[PDB]
Amino acid sequence: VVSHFNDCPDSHTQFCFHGTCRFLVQEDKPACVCHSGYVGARCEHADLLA
Repeated sequence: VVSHFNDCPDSHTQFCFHGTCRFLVQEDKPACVCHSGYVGARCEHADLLA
């Protein structure tokens, strides 16, 4: 934890689109900070009243 979670290389980690992901390597898992005013697991739905 923290160690191998880094800052996602955004080629594949398109698990999120507009999502500044932390690529949890020990889990092989992208998990995302959706950009300011977006929602979604894939951080693609602008949250209208965003």
